[PDB]
Amino acid sequence: AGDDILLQDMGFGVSQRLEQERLKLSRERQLAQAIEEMKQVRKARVLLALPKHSVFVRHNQEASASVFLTLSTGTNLKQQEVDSIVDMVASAVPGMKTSRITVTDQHGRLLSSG
Amino acid sequence: AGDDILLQDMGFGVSQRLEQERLKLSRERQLAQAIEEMKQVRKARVLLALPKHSVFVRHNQEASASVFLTLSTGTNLKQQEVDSIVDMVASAVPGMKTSRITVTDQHGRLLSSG
Amino acid sequence: AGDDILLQDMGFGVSQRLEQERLKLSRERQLAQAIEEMKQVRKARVLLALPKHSVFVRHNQEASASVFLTLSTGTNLKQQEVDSIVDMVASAVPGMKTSRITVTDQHGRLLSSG
Amino acid sequence: AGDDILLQDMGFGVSQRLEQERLKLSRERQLAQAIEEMKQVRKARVLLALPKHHNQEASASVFLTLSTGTNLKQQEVDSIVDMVASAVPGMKTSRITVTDQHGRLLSSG
Amino acid sequence: AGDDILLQDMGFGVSQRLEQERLKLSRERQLAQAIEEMKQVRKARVLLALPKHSVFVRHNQEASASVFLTLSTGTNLKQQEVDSIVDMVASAVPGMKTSRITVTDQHGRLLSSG
Amino acid sequence: AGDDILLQDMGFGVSQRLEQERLKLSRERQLAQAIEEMKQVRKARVLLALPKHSVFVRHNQEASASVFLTLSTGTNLKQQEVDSIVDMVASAVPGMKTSRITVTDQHGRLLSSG
Amino acid sequence: EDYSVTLQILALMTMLGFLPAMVILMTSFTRIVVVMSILRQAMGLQQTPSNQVIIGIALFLTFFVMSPVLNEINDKAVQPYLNEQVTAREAFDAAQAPMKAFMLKQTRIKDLETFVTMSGEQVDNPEDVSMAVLIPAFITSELKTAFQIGFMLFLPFLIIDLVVASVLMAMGMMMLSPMIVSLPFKLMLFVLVDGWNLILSTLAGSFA
Amino acid sequence: EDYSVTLQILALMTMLGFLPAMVILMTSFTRIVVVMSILRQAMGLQQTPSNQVIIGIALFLTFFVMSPVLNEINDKAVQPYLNEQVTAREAFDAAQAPMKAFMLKQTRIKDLETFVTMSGEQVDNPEDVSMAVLIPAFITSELKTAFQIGFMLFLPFLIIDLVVASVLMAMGMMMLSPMIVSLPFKLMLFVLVDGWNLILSTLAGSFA
Amino acid sequence: ASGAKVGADFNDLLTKAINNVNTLQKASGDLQTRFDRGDADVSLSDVMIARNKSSVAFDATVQIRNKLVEAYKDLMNMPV
Amino acid sequence: MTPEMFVELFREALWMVLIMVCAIIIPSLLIGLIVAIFQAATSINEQTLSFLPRLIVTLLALMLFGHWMTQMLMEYFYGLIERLPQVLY
Amino acid sequence: MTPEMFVELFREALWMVLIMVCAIIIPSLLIGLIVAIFQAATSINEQTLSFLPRLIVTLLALMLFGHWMTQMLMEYFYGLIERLPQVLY
Repeated sequence: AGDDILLQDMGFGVSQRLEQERLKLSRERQLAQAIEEMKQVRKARVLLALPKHSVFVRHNQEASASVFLTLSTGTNLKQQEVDSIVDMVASAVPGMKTSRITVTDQHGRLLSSG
Repeated sequence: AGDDILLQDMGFGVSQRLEQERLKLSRERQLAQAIEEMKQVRKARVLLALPKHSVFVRHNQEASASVFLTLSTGTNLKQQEVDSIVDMVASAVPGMKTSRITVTDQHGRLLSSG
Repeated sequence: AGDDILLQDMGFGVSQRLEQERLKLSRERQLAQAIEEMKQVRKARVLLALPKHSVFVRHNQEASASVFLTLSTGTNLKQQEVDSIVDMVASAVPGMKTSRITVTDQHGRLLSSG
Repeated sequence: AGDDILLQDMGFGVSQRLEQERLKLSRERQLAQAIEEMKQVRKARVLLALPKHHNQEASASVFLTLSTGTNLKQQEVDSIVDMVASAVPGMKTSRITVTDQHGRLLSSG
Repeated sequence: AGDDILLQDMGFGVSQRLEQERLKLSRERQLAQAIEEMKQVRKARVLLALPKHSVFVRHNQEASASVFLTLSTGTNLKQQEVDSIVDMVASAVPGMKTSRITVTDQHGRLLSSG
Repeated sequence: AGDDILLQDMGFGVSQRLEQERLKLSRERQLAQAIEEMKQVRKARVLLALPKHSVFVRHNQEASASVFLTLSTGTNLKQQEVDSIVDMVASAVPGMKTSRITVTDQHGRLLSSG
Repeated sequence: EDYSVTLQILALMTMLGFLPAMVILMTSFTRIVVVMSILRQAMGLQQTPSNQVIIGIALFLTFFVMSPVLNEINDKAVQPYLNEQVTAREAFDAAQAPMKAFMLKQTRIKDLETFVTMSGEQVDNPEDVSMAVLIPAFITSELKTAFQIGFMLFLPFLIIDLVVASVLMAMGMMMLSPMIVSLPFKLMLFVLVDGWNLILSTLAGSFA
Repeated sequence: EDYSVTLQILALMTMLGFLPAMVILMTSFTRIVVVMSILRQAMGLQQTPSNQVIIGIALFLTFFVMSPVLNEINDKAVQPYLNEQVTAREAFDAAQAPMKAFMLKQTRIKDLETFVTMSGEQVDNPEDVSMAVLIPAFITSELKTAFQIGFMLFLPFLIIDLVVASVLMAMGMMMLSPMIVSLPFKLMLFVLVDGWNLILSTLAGSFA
Repeated sequence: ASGAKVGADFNDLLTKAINNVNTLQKASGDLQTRFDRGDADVSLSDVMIARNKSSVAFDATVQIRNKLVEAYKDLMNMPV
Repeated sequence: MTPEMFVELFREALWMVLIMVCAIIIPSLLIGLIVAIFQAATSINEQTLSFLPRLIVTLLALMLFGHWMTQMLMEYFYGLIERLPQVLY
Repeated sequence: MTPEMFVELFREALWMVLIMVCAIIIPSLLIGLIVAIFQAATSINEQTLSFLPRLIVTLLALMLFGHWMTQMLMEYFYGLIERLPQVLY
């Protein structure tokens, strides 16, 4: 359900910024699609941030992600579950080492480092 | 539903400045919507500030943010919840280390330094 | 049924970038289709993460995969089965050494790290 | 009947990359064909990976659904991996992952 | 009836790679023909692999082949027959010393091995 | 009836490679036609492989041939007849020393090394 | 440890030989030279400002824009050196730092990244790269920056040429060359805008 | 029998005399200059990059790509010679071997075949030819390789020139010069594509 | 009459002269060090004759080198 | 450099310029045809009456296809750079 | 050799470029007449209309005759090279 953006087309008029943003949006939507099928989870909204990769450490910016969740009306995620989710997200996008992803919930309890 | 601006197509006549502003507005809308899913909050408005990331070896300006909330009729945010909110926001936007966000409320209680 | 993208003909307006994304999508589709032939699994969803590459570079990204599975109503994958799955995935994509795949399931029991 | 792609004329709009991919597709298809004539094998699929010219080196993965019963002996998997390796230029034999419907791995990678 | 490709007129649209492939395919077809006329063989399918043989002073990639055979209902080929087959196939294609050919049968018993 | 290819006029737009292929195919056809008039041979097919001739030994490739014969209903070719076959074929094609002609038969018994 | 007087003279006399190289590679001479060439190409005259005058203005301007660097060289390096407060080793290193700082400020990260990976050295921060890896990167960035400034100046003269060409074509005269007609207006645009003061001030201000 | 110290000094002082010949023949300086020379002609600017700046960047590029061979010479020939491990002739041979490996790696067979036949010596493997017959074969290979690279880089600018010339003819203004109205677009393409970094990267990449 | 044959022949001719110069210098140095160390059966005439020979031989080597280097520069710097 | 690759680079270059030039001229060609048809219908013989409309639509076309043409030219340059190892082995 | 043989060489070279230019131009000349006669029949007086159609076929002709013109220039170079002995003898 994410692949609509990719498998459509864009008329002479979408510039490079817009192209990159739309590709990132496809990433977000398809990752949310992957997370919906989780048995515990009911809804997830994912935001991204692409890196820069400059050798000069003082100039590097490094990749980032932020995944917000709304699980069932009950249940609370055990840390194994949140680690599996964050590992899936971290491997999904190029870069963004597994500690550069923030995970939250409906009640607002922090679930990962940022 | 921040995805409106991105999946829309800009007719010729928009300038580069306006394009960057529209992308920033799209990100702000989607982040505010993601914040809305939380229990305690009734409405959230996120504003950003992103410098241009100079090309040459000049120092940059360390992008900042500002998130304003109106919560439930009762309740007051505990430090854990505001930490999760600010961490999600900071990780969503490229750059902006997590110490560069101001969090406020309907009453105006300051919740993060800036 | 993944090869439909390849045997199709993209119309004017598809930049090199969108084309690369669609190539990745096609390979992901066919990989998921092949994984569906597993006796245990009912649904599998493959995401890739590939660097820009191009020769004459200093690439510092390395590849990745993220495969999200839904098995039958009961049944659990043995470690040998998931080893076979990860070997197939790693051998399907150029690069992506086998220690860079995150495998999860419908309940969130991670089956390989990254 | 794998050669249909080759004997067609790519609709103008293909651009280098796509052509290469299509050629890959052809190989995969015909390789699957050669596997179908195996008595023990009923359906097969081949996936390929040829690097763009830290060289990645080539790779392949052949997934088979055999007949209702039977399990492949080491001689058979040896034949399959030899055929796959020698069909695609490069890809020394130790880099082909062969699996089956039940999921028992038949070759490292 | 292998030469049909060769005598055909490659219209505008073929592009280097494809031509080589079709040329390769041509030999494959006639190679199958040469194997069919043998009494024991009913069907033969030949696949080739011809590298670039670079112009600079470097190493080449030792061109390879893979031939699959479907014999009569009974009978087994004695080693003389398979040696004749591999010699014919290797000598038909430029390069490929005869020790680089994989020969198999309908039942799947291995007969050689580059 | 091999000469028909030569007497034709290749249409504008055939690449040089295809021209060399068609010339070689014409030679193969005429050689096979000549072999047809053999007393013992009822059908024959010839395959060729062109040489390269680069002094540096590690790089010379050398020409090759592979001829398949379907003889009369009975009779077996004596050593003299196959020797005449290989000598004629080797002399017809420039170079290709006679010790590099591969000959088989209907029964598949090998008749000349490769 | 300290170099002998004979060796100090030999090193100093060596740098005078490479003085032309340092001007066109390590200073603002190249960017100013390129911009004037593009600006001259934009106008109809191809050799009217004259090469000697353009280089002469480039030499005067590069003396004005490198004065903060030269004064720092004088204060940090020469004055301790002439007063025997630092050795010959320290004086040369103290002279190199302000020059390296100037080139680092006008360079591009990607250009630095390109040559760092090419040189095969392990660099943690841009502000400590070797001189041999900075000079090719600095001149590369200056050439790219020069092209961007040249494109800015080319557009106004291009617009005048397009305007006058279309006006002549509207009246039906398809044989009159627009270049002859456009030339007086190209010159006037550079005059009433005070181009020779506006362009040079921007070029000098482009290093701040 | 090792040579006397006086002869050894006289022998390596002669190498300095032939040093310019080695750079232009046995090194990568030839290809890099040619590619940038054709690249300059591809754009509208005639001599804006200047010869000295082109040579300066080429010298830095040829130094960075020949560092492994220079390091191998030092670690195989110079260090044993300074440490009295090998004699003068052995040090000379040990220095030549990495140089010959570099030329043979970036040469063409046909070019080697052409020169071995004319010289008239037996060859069975590539690594047996004398340096007298490898030098002319190497430079010929580099010129062909440089021309091929220059052709690729020329094509995108040729496309722009054809487009802009055809568009002007579409409106009917034939007298307007395409060259003047195409230079800003040729320069801009070289900017947003960042030509000065990837082209040098390809030149460095092409040698390895 | 091959390129490699003549190239070796002139190299053999060239290396013979270099070895001849090296022989004179080593012989001159050997005579000097034996007389200087105190050997009784070494005459000053033999020492002086040998070192005069080496100086002339080395002077010819430098002058011939200068002619060859100048000749090489003349052909390379010509305005083709 | 094989002759087959030379024709492939020649064709892809000619195909790219053809796409760009046709996308720009066609808006001017359509307008020029419309004005010429209008003149014939009303039976007038002014010549330069169909110049300014052609210029306006051509300039408007360049504004609209600015993003598209820029991306294709950048893509083409990147493609040739990536195709360089294939050209010289 | 003799000046007449040089004349034969230069006539042969000019003959080849005539074949080269004819193959490219004639497709454009035919389209130019087709549009011009169509305009004459329809009383259409747009002089600049028939430029893109000529350009399209000219570019198409270059792509279609890419292999033939290559094969022909290279073989002409080989023909001259093999004819160098005439000069030396």
